[PDB]
Amino acid sequence: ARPCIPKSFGYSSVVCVCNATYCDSFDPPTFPALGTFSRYESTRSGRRMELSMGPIQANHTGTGLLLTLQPEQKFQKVKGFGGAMTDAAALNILALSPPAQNLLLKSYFSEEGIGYNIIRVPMASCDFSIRTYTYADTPDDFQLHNFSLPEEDTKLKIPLIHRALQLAQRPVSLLASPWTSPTWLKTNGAVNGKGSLKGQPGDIYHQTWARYFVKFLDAYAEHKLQFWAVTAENEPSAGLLSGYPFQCLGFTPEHQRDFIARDLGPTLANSTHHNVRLLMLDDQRLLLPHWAKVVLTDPEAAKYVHGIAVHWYLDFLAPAKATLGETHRLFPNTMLFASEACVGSKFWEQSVRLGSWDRGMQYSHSIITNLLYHVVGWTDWNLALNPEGGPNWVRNFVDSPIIVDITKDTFYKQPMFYHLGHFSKFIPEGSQRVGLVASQKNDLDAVALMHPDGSAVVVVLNRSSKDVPLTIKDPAVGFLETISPGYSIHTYLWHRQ
Ligand SMILES: *[C@@H]1O[C@H](CO)[C@@H](O[C@@H]2O[C@H](CO)[C@@H](O)[C@H](O)[C@H]2NC(C)=O)[C@H](O)[C@H]1NC(C)=O
Ligand SMILES: *[C@@H]1O[C@H](CO)[C@@H](O)[C@H](O)[C@H]1NC(C)=O
Ligand SMILES: *[C@@H]1[C@H](O)[C@@H](O)[C@H](O)[C@@H](CN[N+]#N)[C@H]1O
Repeated sequence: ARPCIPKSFGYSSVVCVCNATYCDSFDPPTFPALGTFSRYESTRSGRRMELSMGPIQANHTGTGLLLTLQPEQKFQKVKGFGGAMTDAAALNILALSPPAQNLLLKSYFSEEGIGYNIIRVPMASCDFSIRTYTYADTPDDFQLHNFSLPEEDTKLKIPLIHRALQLAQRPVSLLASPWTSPTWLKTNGAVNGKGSLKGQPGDIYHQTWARYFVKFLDAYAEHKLQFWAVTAENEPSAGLLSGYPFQCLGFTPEHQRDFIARDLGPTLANSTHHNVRLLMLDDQRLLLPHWAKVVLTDPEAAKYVHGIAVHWYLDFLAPAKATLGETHRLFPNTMLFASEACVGSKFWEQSVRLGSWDRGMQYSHSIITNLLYHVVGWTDWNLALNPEGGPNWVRNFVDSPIIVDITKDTFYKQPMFYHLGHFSKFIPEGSQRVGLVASQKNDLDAVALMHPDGSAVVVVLNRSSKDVPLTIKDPAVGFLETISPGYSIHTYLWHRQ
């Protein structure tokens, strides 16, 4: 293990400072002996995923908070956790010296870090790019004879994805999302603003756009990268808005439905990439369940849709049950997956707030709410940004768990990094959420899961200032007596036999 080198930037908590020769890292994962539990703790006061162990007690008495495991109450199985390899993320990472690059990638993807097993890949340019480009900018190239990956893919994104996959012990899943089509496929002839595909589903514009997906997957496959899934479009609602400032492609739910049924579904199904999953929506959960009903009550569309991708704007609030809950109830066999989450969105908020414990708590609160409402995965936005929260060609700056200081050959691991880690490191793919009931009203957020091997994991977040004594009951083993300190997050792990 190497501990956090803490640094204050004058906000509520510290960042952990990493450079070419030093980064905080875990010892190789270990199992707690039966009758004992493992605790990982992070606190505003400065603890960063610190490991301790205690006994599981056969007996318990008290009037104190009891969380009871309900291991026979089984919910969703987990796909995984990770973040986005944007042009901005890749340019920042590759601006560090090679040894520093390796420590940053190890922080995210290694068992010595937090075990990310998802990477979201933009299909060409987004706002977290330093120029606008698509893979097919030659006007009216319906055959896509001038389709090609620029340097952003071949020199920045692809080599970093190879290196991330080399460092991971878990199999990593790639998720691809487009922001814009070529401008000659669009009613407005521009990468941004209000505009959809020209013509009607089934026509040459719609078929060229579907074939563009296959050309993307073919080009990544020539670089020995295979995708788990694609989304039908990043934030299709954005391209319906007049003056939308960055790359978008407008679809109504009806247009997405007919595009999937007539073009994208059949085209992927007839390709060598037929095993790639398609996720619909990839947008705000306020659009649910209406968007899911429009698309999935048409069997010609539904037979191609594996899942519903959702976006979180953490600065803002929204109701989970009415959106994620009702959607699961209508379409229980169509997985919900959180594909994008960001903080620092509002006009009056600093883009990057180095050492913000509040933004850490926003991430962990959001992941717990998602896991409590059937969501199988949770994908951060940019893996790394600069201290301004860029680069970003429209100055749409936001925060990132890792901030790169190129002038210092340094990177800072924010509280958000550790809040994400409390989930990503300890909830492997195939983990199943199970029931967890409180004996009394309490200020804590918690969720329980069982690993594929039958072991238990519980995450407990305390967003209050008050220490909360509590016991976790598992009927198979006994009682974990513990305390949730104010402004803390804990992960608890134990074997059940
Ligand atoms: C990278 O960070 C490490 C850890 O903070 C720095 O190593 C420390 O260097 C100082 C000053 O030389 C010593 O007082 C400490 O004993 C070192 N700590 C450890 C844990 O080794 C290192 O100097 C930094 N590298 C650069 C180029 O700034
Ligand atoms: C399209 O690609 C071909 C073959 O690489 C090339 O000769 C041609 O000039 C390209 N056209 C444009 C407009 O780039
Ligand atoms: C999600 C969106 O797809 C992405 O382009 C954007 O940068 C973030 C944060 N800011 N904004 N707008 C999300 O919207």
